Amino acid sequence: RGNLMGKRVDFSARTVISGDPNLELDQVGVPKSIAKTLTYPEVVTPYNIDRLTQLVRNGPNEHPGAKYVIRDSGDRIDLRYSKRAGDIQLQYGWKVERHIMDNDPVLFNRQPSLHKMSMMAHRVKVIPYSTFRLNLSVTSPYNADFDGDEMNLHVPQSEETRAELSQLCAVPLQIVSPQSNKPCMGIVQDTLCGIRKLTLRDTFIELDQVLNMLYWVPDWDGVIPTPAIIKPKPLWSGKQILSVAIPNGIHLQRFDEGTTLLSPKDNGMLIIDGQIIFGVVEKKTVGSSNGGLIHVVTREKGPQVCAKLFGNIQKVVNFWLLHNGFSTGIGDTIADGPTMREITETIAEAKKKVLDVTKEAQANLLTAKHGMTLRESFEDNVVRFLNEARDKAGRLAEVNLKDLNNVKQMVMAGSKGSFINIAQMSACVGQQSVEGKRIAFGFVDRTLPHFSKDDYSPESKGFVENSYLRGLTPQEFFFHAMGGREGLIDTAVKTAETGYIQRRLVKALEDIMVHYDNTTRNSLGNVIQFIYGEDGMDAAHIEKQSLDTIGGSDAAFEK
Amino acid sequence: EGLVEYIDAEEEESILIAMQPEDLEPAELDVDPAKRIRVSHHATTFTHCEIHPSMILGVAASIIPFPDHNQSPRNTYQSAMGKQAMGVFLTNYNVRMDTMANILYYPQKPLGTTRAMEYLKFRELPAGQNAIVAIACYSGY
Amino acid sequence: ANWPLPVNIRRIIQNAQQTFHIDHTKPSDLTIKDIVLGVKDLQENLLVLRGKNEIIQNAQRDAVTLFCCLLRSRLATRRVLQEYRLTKQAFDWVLSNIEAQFLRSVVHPGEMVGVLAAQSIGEPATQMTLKKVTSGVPRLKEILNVAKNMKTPSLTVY
Amino acid sequence: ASRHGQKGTIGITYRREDMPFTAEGIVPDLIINPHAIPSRMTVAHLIECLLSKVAALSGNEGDASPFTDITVEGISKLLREHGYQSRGFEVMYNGHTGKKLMAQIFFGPTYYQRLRHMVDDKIHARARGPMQVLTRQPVEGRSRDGGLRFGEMERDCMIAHGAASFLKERLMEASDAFRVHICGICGLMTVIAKLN
Amino acid sequence: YDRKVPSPTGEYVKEPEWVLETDGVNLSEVMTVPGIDPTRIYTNSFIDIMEVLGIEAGRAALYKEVYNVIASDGSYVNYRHMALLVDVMTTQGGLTSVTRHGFNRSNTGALMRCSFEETVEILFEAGASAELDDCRGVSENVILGQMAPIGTGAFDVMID
Amino acid sequence: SNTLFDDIFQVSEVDPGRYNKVCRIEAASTTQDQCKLTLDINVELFPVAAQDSLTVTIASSLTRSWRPPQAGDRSLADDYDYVMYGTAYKFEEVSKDLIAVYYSFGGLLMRLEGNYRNLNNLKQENAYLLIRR
Amino acid sequence: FDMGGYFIINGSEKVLIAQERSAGNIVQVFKKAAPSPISHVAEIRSALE
Amino acid sequence: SEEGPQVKIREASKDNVDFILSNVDLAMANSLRRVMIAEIPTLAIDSVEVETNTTVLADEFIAHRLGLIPLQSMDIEQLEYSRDCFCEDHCDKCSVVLTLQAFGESESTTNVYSKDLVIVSNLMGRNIGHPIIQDKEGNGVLICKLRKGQELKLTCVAKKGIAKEHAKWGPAAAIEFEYDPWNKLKHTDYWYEQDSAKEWPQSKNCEYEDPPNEGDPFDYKAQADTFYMNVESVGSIPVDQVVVRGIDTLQKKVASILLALTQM
Amino acid sequence: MIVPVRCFSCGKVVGDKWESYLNLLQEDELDEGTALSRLGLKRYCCRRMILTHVDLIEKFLRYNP
Amino acid sequence: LKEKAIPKDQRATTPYMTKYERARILGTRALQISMNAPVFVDLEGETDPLRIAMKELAEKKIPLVIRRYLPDGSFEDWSVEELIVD
Amino acid sequence: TLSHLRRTNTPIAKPRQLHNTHWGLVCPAETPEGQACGLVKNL
Amino acid sequence: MNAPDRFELFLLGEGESKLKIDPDTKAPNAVVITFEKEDHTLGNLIRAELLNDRKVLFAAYKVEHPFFARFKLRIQTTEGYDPKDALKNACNSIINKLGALKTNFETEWNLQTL
RNA sequence: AUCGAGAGGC
Ligand SMILES: [Mg+2]
Ligand SMILES: [Zn+2]
Ligand SMILES: [Zn+2]
Ligand SMILES: [Zn+2]
Repeated sequence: RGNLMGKRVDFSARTVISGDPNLELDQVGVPKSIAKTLTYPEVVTPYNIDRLTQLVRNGPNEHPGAKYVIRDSGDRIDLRYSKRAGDIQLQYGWKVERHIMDNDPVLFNRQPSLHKMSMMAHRVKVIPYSTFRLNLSVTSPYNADFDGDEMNLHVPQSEETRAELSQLCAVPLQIVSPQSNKPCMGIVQDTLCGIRKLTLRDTFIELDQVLNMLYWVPDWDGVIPTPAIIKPKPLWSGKQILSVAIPNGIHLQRFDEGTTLLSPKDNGMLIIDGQIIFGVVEKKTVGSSNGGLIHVVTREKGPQVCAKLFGNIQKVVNFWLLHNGFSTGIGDTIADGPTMREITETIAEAKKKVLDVTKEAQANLLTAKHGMTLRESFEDNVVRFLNEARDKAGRLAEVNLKDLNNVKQMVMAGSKGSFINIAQMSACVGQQSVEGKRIAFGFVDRTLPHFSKDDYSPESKGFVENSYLRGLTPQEFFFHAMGGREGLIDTAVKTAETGYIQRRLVKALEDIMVHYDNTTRNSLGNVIQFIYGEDGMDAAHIEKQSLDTIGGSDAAFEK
Repeated sequence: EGLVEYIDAEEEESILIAMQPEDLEPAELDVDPAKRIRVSHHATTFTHCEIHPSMILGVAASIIPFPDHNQSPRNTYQSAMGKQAMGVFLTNYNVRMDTMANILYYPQKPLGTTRAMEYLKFRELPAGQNAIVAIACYSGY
Repeated sequence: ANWPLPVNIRRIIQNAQQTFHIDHTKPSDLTIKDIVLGVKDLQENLLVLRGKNEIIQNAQRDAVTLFCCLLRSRLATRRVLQEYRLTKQAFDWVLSNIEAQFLRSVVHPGEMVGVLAAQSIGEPATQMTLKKVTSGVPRLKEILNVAKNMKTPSLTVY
Repeated sequence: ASRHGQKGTIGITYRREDMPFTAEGIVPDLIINPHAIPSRMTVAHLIECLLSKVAALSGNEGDASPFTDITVEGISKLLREHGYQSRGFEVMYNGHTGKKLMAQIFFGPTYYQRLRHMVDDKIHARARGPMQVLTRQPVEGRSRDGGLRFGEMERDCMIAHGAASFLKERLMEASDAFRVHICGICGLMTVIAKLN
Repeated sequence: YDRKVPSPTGEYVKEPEWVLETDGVNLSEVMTVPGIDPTRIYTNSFIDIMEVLGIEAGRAALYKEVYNVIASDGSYVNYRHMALLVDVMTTQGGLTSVTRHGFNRSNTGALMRCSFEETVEILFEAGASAELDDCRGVSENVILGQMAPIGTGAFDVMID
Repeated sequence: SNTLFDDIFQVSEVDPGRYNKVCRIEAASTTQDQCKLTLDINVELFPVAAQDSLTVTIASSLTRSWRPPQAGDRSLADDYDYVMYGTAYKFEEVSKDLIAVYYSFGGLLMRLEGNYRNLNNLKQENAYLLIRR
Repeated sequence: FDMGGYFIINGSEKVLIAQERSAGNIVQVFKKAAPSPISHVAEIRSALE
Repeated sequence: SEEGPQVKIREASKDNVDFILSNVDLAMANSLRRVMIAEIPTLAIDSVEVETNTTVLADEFIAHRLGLIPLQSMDIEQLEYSRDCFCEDHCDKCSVVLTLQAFGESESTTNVYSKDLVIVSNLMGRNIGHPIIQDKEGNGVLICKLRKGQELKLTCVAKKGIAKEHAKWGPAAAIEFEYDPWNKLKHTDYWYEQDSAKEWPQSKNCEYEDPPNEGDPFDYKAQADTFYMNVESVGSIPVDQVVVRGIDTLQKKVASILLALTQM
Repeated sequence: MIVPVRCFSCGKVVGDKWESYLNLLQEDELDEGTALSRLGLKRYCCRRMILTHVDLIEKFLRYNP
Repeated sequence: LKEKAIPKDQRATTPYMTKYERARILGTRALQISMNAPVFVDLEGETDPLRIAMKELAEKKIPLVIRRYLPDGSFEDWSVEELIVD
Repeated sequence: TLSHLRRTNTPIAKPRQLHNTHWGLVCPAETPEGQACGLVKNL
Repeated sequence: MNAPDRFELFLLGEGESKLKIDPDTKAPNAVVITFEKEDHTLGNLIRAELLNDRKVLFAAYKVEHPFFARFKLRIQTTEGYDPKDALKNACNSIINKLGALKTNFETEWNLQTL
């Protein structure tokens, strides 16, 4: 398991990672020193010899360079310590261990290797600083983050090996995931929020901004688009300049909520021939979602156009965001005083419900539903009441939150944020749960020594009325800490359990491949399935299709 | 003098505690909405009152600013980070010869400190700098 | 109505409308015979297996059945002439594009489907984290280890 | 890292002219994304920004102690007394252009920590290198200038791509390829070979 | 349970229906009981469905539970992968565990077998049983350090 | 090369749809009861107050890279105070013998319904819109 | 500022870590598993002082 | 006076000058600010060699501190970049050589202020290399503290430089930039809880510009030609010379571009 | 360890201020903010450098060698 | 054993080149080009062996046969010219 | 330094979870994420 | 360890011209100039002054990477009007404005008395 | 070389 299935390998590297908006998606920011260490064997040919000579002339310590040279006899020549680094004459058929150079095939990997996507071919981009550098859109397949995550790079050593990396393992090829029949990678974080803000109808961009934005697109035609508004002042919608990034011949239709063709909300998306007609770009439009723009461009235009599309969208949207700006503060978490008073009276009404149900239980008047303990029924009622109170207060806060509030804007774009975050940050974090129920009495008939015995009130049982802004009370803090401790324990255990599950799954199905007869088989030859997937189709090619015949009235079907 | 006692976990089961001294006060409306909602204790016959609730936290947690306003896992993470944080570990470092030692050029006392920090000596021997920080989208890096 | 199958008819239809610049007011150039017989011939043209023997031919027909239902639904003579006006050229182009895309969509021999399947189940499981039913990772462990005794056996009665 | 669980690394270093600036000319020492904030609910980080600003202008300390009845509204009242917006938002101008930033930016002093993790120690690269004797495989660790492990899980990942030649070169020529002599009748490497 | 059923006009319409859920499973007895539809009855336990309704029903139930596990988180996996795992368990007569006992026990190559678990016991029994490894399996070639019959290695290449 | 359509409308209502700079406008053609117009308009460039009556025109021209119009030496084709460029997304029949045309001026959305414009306002990439107070 | 609490062995400052353990001479009743011959068990951990 | 950019200096001092940069385009204001921050040359220590160090602080700490110390650079244009002169390592027209020596004779702690630094190099009659002293006491920046029995001796070679190579060579501390105080251009969208006006404090510069009138519409054509600035100097170069030398450095860059075209 | 020469944010020299600031607090019992205002530091970025500083030089001096 | 070969007639394997097939053919051709082998396509500004192999694939000039293998052991041979690339 | 000098290790039916009896006798937050989370706690 | 020397930001390297002029492909009367060892300071001013000229149709500067001190200016002008001439006129206008600013500021400062 | 401990990521 440790020396044959896996082994330490030469020509490997590891480094902390950071992300470059200006780096291309397939490119990887290999640091210069790492390239100086890593060598690829290149046989001298009439086509390359000149460069090779200069490389050997340039030397191992400065890149582009070479560390060693191999003769036909095979005696290595170490350029670092040799009297002959200068006089070398390269006879044909000799080998040069050249440094790793720009636009070379490499492999980039993150150590939880749960995916074919987790190890992907990348193009070398030698860079000054010491960090490995990668595009934002490539984070999702690796699940990488820039908190300090380290990543590994492996250098192919033969032309066939390089060909396999480039022709099968390349980032563009894996853009559509065979799993989940949807793209792996999409627009994330600042690009997403900025794309929403730019696509808004109110967003307009002047000729200076438009001009520099147009230049920022690498494959720009050189034709300035006709302004959306021409008379009072020449003005361009953000949708127009964004369209400049969209390749021609791309059509997208999406209807959500009240998506009238008039679309007052600016909801839904309509794109014709690489131009956007109406809508606001968000995660569903521009993310890894099925039916996403990435899916369409990968399927019609090709993978390379889609990778360049990632790059161009990032460049334009990042420029506009950089000059528009974005921020998040406490005032985003703060909600209106009237809204706060309505939230607190909502919580109080839930408390009144709990007290009345408790008193009815004390009178034994309550009737247990079939199949549950009377105490079980009491717990279910109280838990549901408090959860509903928390959700209602959060929804009240969401209504109060303005369109200017930045947490709302992140939610609308979908980069980060959720309803629960606003609810806990502004209105009520809620009731914590340990092992399934409300907090138990570790002490005798009391959850904490400060509480009286035999108290099942929400305060005793771990419901935290206060919000994070409002400030947790001591008892609330302890109960919250208990819940968080359970969360961390579950995380630590779940990772190990899932690792075992994945290893057993892989070991069971490792032999399974589609043979030339299309029969799914193993080494013994036993046929697991005669046609792979029962249709013999690759799932990345597969997309959602609507079958109109199955649905509808017989009269409508006839008509 | 008997003004204070030492109570273990098993002896606690018999005792009833109040978080605030102000809890043991006569009870009689208009309150600041921003102040955290505190439940009326609805209890009497207190044996004891807690010295300070913040005493439940450890040394690393007492470094954390406003932990009552943050979710617990983040507080745990930071408590793990203070061990990683560089700073002036001791004054005799120049005299001492440790296998490895890291020390900030210009250590700075935090602008916002815990009361407990006084007994932690963190202000006397800090481990961070009060950097002027902007939360913004800029250049995408 | 919505299920995952190869080839997107909607995009092909819009691509035909844009590429050949169809105008709706002009009547079509397509005889009904052409539309119907071409749909049938295209059904004969989408191939997953090549064998001469009848069991392989039946396997091919069985494999392509649902896709052929989708084609017949979307390539309906009333729709092809009314819902989206289609000149003859556009309809032949649609047939050619559908066949080419379908041929591209077939799994390549030599793909390691088992390793990919194991990885494809494993990755979402790592994401799973959190009303009395065994669920999530414990349920998955029970399912994979063919657990004789289950924490939450249950019977739904219809 | 910040005091509220906000880990991070330097993506880039920017000179003062390139950095955004307030009307006072104050330039941020550090830039953090808003996006990291909503998911982790680290409100106290924001509160600390506000309170540290008020303390720096006041010349008095800031009480960040737990279970203290200090309200965001009151600290904001003090900040407004000092002539800044209550929530700490500050009008900022792009350094590259001088154009006003459309979004007012959360600006404030916040305590930050330099963690023990620095890149140049982490950086490692081997190419050809020393080999452990028993396995004939590469040695382990940066300190020994070792070779990174190609995990069996990573090998499965490679199998998913089908790059058999890359896997063989990684697992034979890169690590521990060796030539042995066998006899069919033995079936084992019992052969004694005098090569020269 | 709300259900979708064809209306006489043909459009699918809501069909609310009372449905029972039981703590235990004795399926062989339950289906014969009157007042129920024996066709639609479902047991969450695959083994009881397999013993009562044959192996094919067990395969369907195996898939159904795996799909429910994926769907609770909202995650989606294509039918082919989950199906493939279900087949790997179902094809060899009965449900075969993904454990040492079960899938690892097979006529599969001894080196591939030893790679998972119980390595030395498998190798010892192979020595005693005089098993001969075809070396068709991938793990055998990885141990052999030879290009696996995988992807690019599936087809031999020769001059024209 | 010539004007495709012209009319004079009176605004039924103006609605700021969660936008500070853009208001949706719904208007009825004066002198015609069969023609209605909805249109998203930047109010800051051109204030569009309710109960005002505005002249509206749609022309095919008056492509190559846009250029600033010298010092106005190139002849303005616009006495009107407000002008936009857009492409029509959909053409629909509200009822038989009654047409409706959907235009998009880079995101600001217009709908125009009547039966008169059978021979003009054909589906085209170019449709300049010109509004006079 | 140094507070001690550590030993110096071979010049290395080694600190003793506290170990948690269940108290002796405490009597506790523990329900046996449902599939077990015996229903309940009462356990005491007797150690001299 | 002359047509073009017009300035009106509201208040002035040797450290702070405050003016209104009327009738200029924004790009010029931004570029001038960047040049002032970075591009103006100044003299600062780029080499320290320590013969004796008994101080508790390490040598590199003190070298960084010495680099930060401000020194007079009025005649720095007469001084020549060490990378621009032919000196083997340094010479008198390129470098200014200083030495520092201090012993803790006093039982009390002896401080090392920047006034203790002295010049070994030959000045050749340029106002160069004198440490800036603004303290009322006349003592300089406190470089180090020395107990009795402790001494430090070193030599510092100060060189001409630009802030883009290191922040020490920067001549300006904090430049204040404001335009459109009433936000008539609407260049920023205010973030308001209830009302922007009460929440956002008034700028002082707001009084100079005429207040907005609610009735009038937004002027789309309007662009900002009036800018309000305040320039602060560390004292190595006076404020007036700081702004003028920034102007001249920017125009020199532009002229170099023109000359490069002519060569091409 | 010792008072920074200049604020990291502005670059304004702060090395002149420290001693005076201390004496200003002791001589006239000033409030720390008022002392900062008299010392010419009116921006919180430069103010933090004097408030947050803990002069660890003094302990280092006390060690005899 | 002996002559366990499918006739070229009645071959049922996919006429289209598999991704792995193209990749291995291109890699082998790139290797031989890199080791001083003759090139059967005119080159217009190409020095990379892989780019030469791709151009040759467009020409269909690469002489090689892909031997598709079947679980029964019977082998079907398709020349690069016969195979269809898309 | 201080946290190491005030640390407990429990060698090893729910030890990891924070217990109500752990109120004021150990820190709720301080614990190492990983295999030993909850097993090792600080006073 | 890997960091570039700071002098590269303002010192021209070996074999590097300050300006390199290349015609735009697929765009008429357009040129892309690579300003080496220069920053936003120069590019923004050049672009704005170019915009003030009526003949210039396109003027934009892009910083291909924040790491490297280079910026690209693309210029499109009317036919018969050389973009190089437009650049020269814009730069010279900038210089004249800077000189006028210097003189006016000198006057104002000499009036100032403190 | 073993053993042991501590930290980093998901
Ligand atoms: Mg991470
Ligand atoms: Zn033998
Ligand atoms: Zn010299
Ligand atoms: Zn400052």
